[PDB]
Amino acid sequence: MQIFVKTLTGKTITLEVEPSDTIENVKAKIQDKEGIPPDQQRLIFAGKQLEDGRTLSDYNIQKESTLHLVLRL
Amino acid sequence: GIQKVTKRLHTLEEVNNNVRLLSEMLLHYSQEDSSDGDRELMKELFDQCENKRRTLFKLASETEDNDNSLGDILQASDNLSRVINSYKTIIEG
Repeated sequence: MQIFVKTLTGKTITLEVEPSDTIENVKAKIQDKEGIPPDQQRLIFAGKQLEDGRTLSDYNIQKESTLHLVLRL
Repeated sequence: GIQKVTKRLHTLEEVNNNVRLLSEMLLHYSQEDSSDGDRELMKELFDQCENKRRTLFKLASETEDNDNSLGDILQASDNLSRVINSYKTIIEG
């Protein structure tokens, strides 16, 4: 499955994940593209943040669904 | 003149962006129903919101009888404010 991750600055990174993929990897997956340590990421789908011990099927993320990435300075 | 038009729209995208992601979190925001990082983030998006709204004032303050530019600058600022007060309430309620 293919999802997106729009940030505030503008960068619209495009990812490859499994509907029931853990946010743990999702992040390191973004990390593998943009190089941003996970311990400094923040995903937001439907006005809500996405904890680590969960997946995508836990937040229900269709194919080609957009996620918001913000950085915790 | 060249890409100063983009560098512009680029700041606008950022403004509307937040105004978007903040009112999104407010919508799914309930007292008991919500986490610590969930809301706190909002309150953080909130801080950065007051700022850009402030920047939009600086770019305003540097415009002489210019069409759109101001209209567009003041418009975004206007949602920024709307969302700022919006947040104020929703969080306090």
